[PDB]
Amino acid sequence: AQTVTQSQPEMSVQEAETVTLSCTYDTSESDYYLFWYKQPPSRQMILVIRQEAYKQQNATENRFSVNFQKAAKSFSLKISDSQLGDAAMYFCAYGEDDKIIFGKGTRLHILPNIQNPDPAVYQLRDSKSSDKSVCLFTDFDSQTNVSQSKDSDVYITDKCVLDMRSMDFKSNSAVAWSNKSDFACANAFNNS
Amino acid sequence: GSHSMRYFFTSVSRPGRGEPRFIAVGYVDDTQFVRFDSDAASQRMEPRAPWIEQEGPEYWDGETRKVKAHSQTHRVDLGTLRGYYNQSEAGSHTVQRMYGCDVGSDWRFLRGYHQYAYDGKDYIALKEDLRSWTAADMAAQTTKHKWEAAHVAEQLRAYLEGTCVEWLRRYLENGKETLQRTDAPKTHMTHHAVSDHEATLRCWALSFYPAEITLTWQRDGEDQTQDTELVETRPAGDGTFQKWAAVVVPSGQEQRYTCHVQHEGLPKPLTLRWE
Amino acid sequence: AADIYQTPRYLVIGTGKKITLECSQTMGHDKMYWYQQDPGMELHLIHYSYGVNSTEKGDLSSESTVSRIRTEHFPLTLESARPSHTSQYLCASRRGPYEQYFGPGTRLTVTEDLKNVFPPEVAVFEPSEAEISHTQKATLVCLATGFYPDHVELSWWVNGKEVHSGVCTDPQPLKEQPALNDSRYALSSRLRVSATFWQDPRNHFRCQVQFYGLSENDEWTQDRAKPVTQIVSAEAWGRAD
Amino acid sequence: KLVALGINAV
Amino acid sequence: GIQRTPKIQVYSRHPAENGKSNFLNCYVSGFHPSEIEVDLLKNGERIEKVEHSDLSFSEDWSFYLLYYTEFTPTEKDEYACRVNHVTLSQPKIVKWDRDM
Repeated sequence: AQTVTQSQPEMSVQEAETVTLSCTYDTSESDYYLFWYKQPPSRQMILVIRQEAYKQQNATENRFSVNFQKAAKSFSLKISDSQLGDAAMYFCAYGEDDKIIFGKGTRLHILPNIQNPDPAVYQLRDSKSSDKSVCLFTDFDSQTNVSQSKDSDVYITDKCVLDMRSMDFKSNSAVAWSNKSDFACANAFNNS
Repeated sequence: GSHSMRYFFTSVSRPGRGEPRFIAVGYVDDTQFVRFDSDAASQRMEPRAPWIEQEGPEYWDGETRKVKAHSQTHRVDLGTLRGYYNQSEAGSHTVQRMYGCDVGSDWRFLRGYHQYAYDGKDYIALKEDLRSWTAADMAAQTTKHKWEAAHVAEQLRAYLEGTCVEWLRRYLENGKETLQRTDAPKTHMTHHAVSDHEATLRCWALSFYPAEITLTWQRDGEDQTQDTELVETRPAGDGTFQKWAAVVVPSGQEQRYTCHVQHEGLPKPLTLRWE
Repeated sequence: AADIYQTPRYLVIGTGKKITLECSQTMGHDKMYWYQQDPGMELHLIHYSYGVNSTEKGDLSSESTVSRIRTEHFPLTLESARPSHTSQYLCASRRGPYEQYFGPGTRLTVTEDLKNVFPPEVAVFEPSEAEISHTQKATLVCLATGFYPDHVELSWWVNGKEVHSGVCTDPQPLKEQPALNDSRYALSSRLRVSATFWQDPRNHFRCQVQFYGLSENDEWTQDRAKPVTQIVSAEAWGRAD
Repeated sequence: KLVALGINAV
Repeated sequence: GIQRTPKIQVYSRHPAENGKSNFLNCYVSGFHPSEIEVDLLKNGERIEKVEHSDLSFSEDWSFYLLYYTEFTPTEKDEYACRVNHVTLSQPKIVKWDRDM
């Protein structure tokens, strides 16, 4: 049908562990090229791997390798020793002379290793030049369910991974805010 | 015996009067089985032999998609070649392309080829190693460099040694009734006095398939050529072929002359005489 | 690196405007492609080209055109922008059937008006004494608020120098009114520093938001200042108390 | 079956 | 380019029998460029509904085409092929000769 299927729109993997991203395709043809692209937060499409259908050896590029199974029309990408910098969209793709067709993409999250967690919610006050004071959920472990708000007027951000390079220290955090009705930087988070 | 699958493409610019005319035809041996014509209504690859019609819509969509890629690439090429050769945008020029593969009696791969022409002359061609190129001109060297760097030969070789051979075998199988046939020539001879001095004997071969044939004349069992003539083999219009050879002879000497016919469809060659 | 260029990188235009997105490559590649990447991240082929004079249609482009009069340039023209043209536009070049090489993309927002465009307000929130006490670390928060379109780049500056260590920013801005078309947006970032570094009053901290707004080209008649491309910042100094 | 790879502009 | 003048053969699909329907063929071959005008004529008059094969070509890149129409040969009706091509100063008329 000239289609590329990525059935898992999101995947997570613990830092330094291995993950396999699945992809199958449908085509009338036996001569084609297959690809994996990476698109990080920058939104720059970057080629990971190209595989020629007529080459029996599986393409490999450092920590990235493919499992090309032509009879099954399957083209998995394995990422070994996963790094935080691997977090991105990954697109499987199919090419002939005319064009490349892309799968819908899989978002890959990498869960950082947190050495001593200390999950806590702090309130931070504006050094005035502003509006609406803030609270910080921080130092939780990477498998933490950060739900997203409702009550109209609170805002809860996604979690975000922080690297204090010189101290070799990493920590997660999320921010919540809202000024109008009511709010304590004690619940909002640890109580969703 | 041996077999082939071949595709033939012609693109002809008609400046001002629309996009170039593009015609693609595919053959297995001497049987056409598909066609595409840019000026036809369907804008699709169309069947021309019975056995290809058992391919499903995915095949027909695929061949249509690919053939358009051929067409639109040739359209670019026409502009490019005009530039290479410093020609005016006035007037018509022609790109032709032929590729395909041969297999033997047991259907094993024998050879592949891919040839390209501009205005009816050799431009660039894939050599028999399926790895390197023969560029006719100084202009064609540019193409040769680009195609070398882009590994066109590698891509084409994969097709010619693989897909081309596999689908040819598939076609030979699916159209066994009509591709794996021979039609022995129907022969006869005709005589027309060119006066009272001489006459003309015409040796006919009709309704034969495949096209390959050889007609020769002999005088007293010895090969005669000096006053022979032999037309180009020609399609009958029904899938078979026609050919003839003639000779002018002093009359009361016709019986000195025999026509010999060789064709795959004949166990033994035929010897014909005037009756 | 890759020598394929797209301009502009960011754009916000009003509905009905005719706009041309530029794509150019100096790599000598014969083939070029345009893909629209909607929110949801799917890539849809819009137009492509086998070489000069080739302009092949891809999909439901409403209703765009391309030109290819030379190898280098493959500009995309939207005749009458619509809000559904809001997308990431990716241009790519290609040699034969090999990998496409993508330019960096154009992020286009088509707004219902133009009066909907606002620059961010920016605020920096100081570390909590509880965090400093407990962790011996100090986390500053930057909050950028009320901006449209969602075209921003946030960075942290310590003592006049851009820093990357100890920083993370929300992966994307969130809608302040999640059920409106041209909802304004908000974005937060964290800078984490040792308690000792924060406690030094010589130390200066600045959160900087580069906003991409209206062109200098656009007409503006409102009283509130033309919301052009601009930087908005907020700062704080270290404190022992 | 037509070529799917290697049709390149001259 | 090159420019080659067409060879022309006019003939029937099946052996001609007066009064029996058949097909009248005009095969043009060996020509370049491919633009060509081919008419079949009954007693000098253009036959209206003439079909042709799909353009193809030979080893030397020269083109060939088959033009054809249904016809019923008779003793007295004269059939011909008229061909025009850039290589020609005047149109070529080749008469159908049953024995050819």
